[PDB]
Amino acid sequence: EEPVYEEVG
Amino acid sequence: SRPPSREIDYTAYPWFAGNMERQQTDNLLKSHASGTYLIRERPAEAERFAISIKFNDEVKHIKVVEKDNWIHITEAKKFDSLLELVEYYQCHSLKESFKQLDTTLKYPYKSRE
Repeated sequence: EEPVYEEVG
Repeated sequence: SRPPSREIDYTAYPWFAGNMERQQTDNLLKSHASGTYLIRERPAEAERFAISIKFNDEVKHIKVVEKDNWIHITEAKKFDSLLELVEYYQCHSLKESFKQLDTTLKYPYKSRE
């Protein structure tokens, strides 16, 4: 129940 | 006369998606090839817009953060509008922000059903 997405990291 | 500076429509573009679901985009892009990109809307708190791109049969997702009258998906640079953000990645590889990715915007989601 949380936004994963790609993200810069 | 020549300069079309009389109200710009972002929906007119083929890469402008509406209120699409997460599971949908996954299946929709599943049929599409690499290089396909799109931007959907989401009624979230910190995030307002949502971007998606296909690369090596992998549907990636990018969160869009819009605050202080500015738009930006990362926490380093800022943009004046979605257009500036899109055109930036449309020509420049995403590797700059996402080292894991190295693709760019070429074809929309509604290009060929």
